[PDB]
Amino acid sequence: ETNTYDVIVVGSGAGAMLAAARAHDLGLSVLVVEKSDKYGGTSAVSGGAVWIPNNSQMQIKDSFDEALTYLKAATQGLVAEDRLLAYLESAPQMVEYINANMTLQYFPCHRYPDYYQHLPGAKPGGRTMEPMLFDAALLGDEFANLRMAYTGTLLMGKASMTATEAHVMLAKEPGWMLQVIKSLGRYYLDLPWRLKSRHDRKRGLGNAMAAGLRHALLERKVPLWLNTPFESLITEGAENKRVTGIVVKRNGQTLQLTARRGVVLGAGGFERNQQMREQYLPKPTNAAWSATPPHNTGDTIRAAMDIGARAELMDWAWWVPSIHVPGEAAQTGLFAERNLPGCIVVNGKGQRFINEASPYLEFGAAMYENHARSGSAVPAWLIFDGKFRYNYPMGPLMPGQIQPDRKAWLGKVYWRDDTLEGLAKQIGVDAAGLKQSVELNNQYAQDGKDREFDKGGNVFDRYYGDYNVKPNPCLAPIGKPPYYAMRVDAGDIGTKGGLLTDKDARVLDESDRPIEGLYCIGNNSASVMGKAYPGAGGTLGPAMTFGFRAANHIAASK
Ligand SMILES: Cc1cc2nc3c(=O)[nH]c(=O)nc-3n(C[C@H](O)[C@H](O)[C@H](O)COP(=O)(O)OP(=O)(O)OC[C@H]3O[C@@H](n4cnc5c(N)ncnc54)[C@H](O)[C@@H]3O)c2cc1C
Ligand SMILES: C[C@]12C=CC(=O)C=C1CC[C@@H]1[C@@H]2CC[C@]2(C)C(=O)CC[C@@H]12
Ligand code: NA
Repeated sequence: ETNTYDVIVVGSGAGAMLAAARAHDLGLSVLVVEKSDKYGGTSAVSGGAVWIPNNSQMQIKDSFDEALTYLKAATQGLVAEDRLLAYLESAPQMVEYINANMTLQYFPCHRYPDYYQHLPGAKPGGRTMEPMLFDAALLGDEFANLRMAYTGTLLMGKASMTATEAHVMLAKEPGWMLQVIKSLGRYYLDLPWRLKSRHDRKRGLGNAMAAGLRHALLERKVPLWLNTPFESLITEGAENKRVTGIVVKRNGQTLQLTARRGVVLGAGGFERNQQMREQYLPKPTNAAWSATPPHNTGDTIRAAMDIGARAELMDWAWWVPSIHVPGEAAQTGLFAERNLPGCIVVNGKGQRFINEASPYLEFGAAMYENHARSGSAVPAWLIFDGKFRYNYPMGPLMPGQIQPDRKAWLGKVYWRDDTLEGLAKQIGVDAAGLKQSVELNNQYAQDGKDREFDKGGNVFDRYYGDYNVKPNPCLAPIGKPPYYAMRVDAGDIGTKGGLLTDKDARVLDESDRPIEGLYCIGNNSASVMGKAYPGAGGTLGPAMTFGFRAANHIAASK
């Protein structure tokens, strides 16, 4: 009895907690189990963005058929069409469900373009959605167990912002000053709270998402067991195995839990399991290069494959160029700052090989593609001058105008030299190649055309360029000492492949037969996006949308 529920959800990422709230609202008894001491997983440390074509809040026109054209073009037949149809059907319904039934609120990023402007059915903004700032005081004592935002996602490492509120500051648009004042203002004047916590009471981005979903579970009294890792599946049947529960380790020993209706695997990927990386991912591969929290070690993937579940796309990760920070367990991803004018990426021959403004997935893939030719692109090198340094952030580096060079970071987070030849030698890059790449950059910046990789050639690239810089907001000269290098690792925000599912998130065996009772969502599952990333929110949109469809399918089963 007391270890029996209709639905057991493994993991407390956004997909898992959404599925839990939805299953509850459809009249099912739910338990959530979380491996770690914190709820929210990678979701909590993310931008919290979801990619929702044809959402109700768009300021421009969109349609199911345009969104399907775009997804068919982006996924290149790797994904069952009925899963693409199901995503486009349910993604808007999942966000309307959040907005009508939770304190958490999503709204569109109106100016945030889809990542593939060259594909048919692309939109110039509005499909990407993000959370309103969320009031952590509504969590009471459960605030203590939230996986906390990386301090880089906060203003002066203190004040929570939305991507909308932020973007103004990174692009250097007019009014950014009042925003800084409004944000840090709110924080310091938050007095009853300032006295019990140095954390902003207001959470943004993935922290708003994870706080808001935790709050939804609290209102519904859905139990969430922390420090309670999944270990294995319970099955019945001689001929076709059905999943009837799980074994967890709870208060330090094994406990058998029964799921009458279904088990939802939302435990994330295997990015933190070096053996699984070496088994499946391209070499060289290193878990240390990941931007994720510590735990996604493929625990549910192994257990499901043990009972006949099929896996796909296991050779793909959600790549991001990433930066080692001393003392920090995760590397910092470079999501936006590469689009800024005056920085170039080179291999060990000092040659460019990628549009520096490339979406991060394609950037990672291009590092592996050039590494196979050159032998020196994983890691690769980011180069910029003292004007870039003064003006712009770059992962853990804040603009030099507000933060001077840290001695403890020299040769660890950045290399610095009075000359380009001097810098090249410190980082093992061909000086003549790097000089050639800088000379070409300076020519490109003059007439605003990158003749090799077309940096700034579309509205996605220019979104994170500098508004003030013309003709191309992504291109500026490199010529004012000192010169800086940063080591760009082939990082990730999770693995992309996983258990094969159908349109209702049911796990499929090697014969495409559903494993009765077993669902799988998020990076635990093979990506509905194939080898692509359609726009900001292309991992969390799918996690939450298939979580919604899983709960719906379980309830519709009676
Ligand atoms: C800085 C950053 C920004 C990002 N921004 C975005 C963005 O805005 N939008 C977007 O779409 N993607 C974004 N991503 C990627 C995104 O965060 C992930 O792809 C997504 O969170 C994966 O969700 P998930 O639910 O599969 O896993 P997670 O969110 O990581 O949740 C999995 C949970 O399962 C738990 N777990 C693991 N093993 C077990 C076990 N054995 N038993 C029980 N629990 C277990 C984990 O501890 C964890 O809490 C970002 C990533 C980072 C690092
Ligand atoms: C690019 C990104 C990541 C993956 C994804 O798919 C969706 C987003 C959108 C929000 C940004 C986030 C990364 C972190 C950013 C740059 C911030 O610190 C402020 C806005 C965030
Ligand atoms: Na934390």
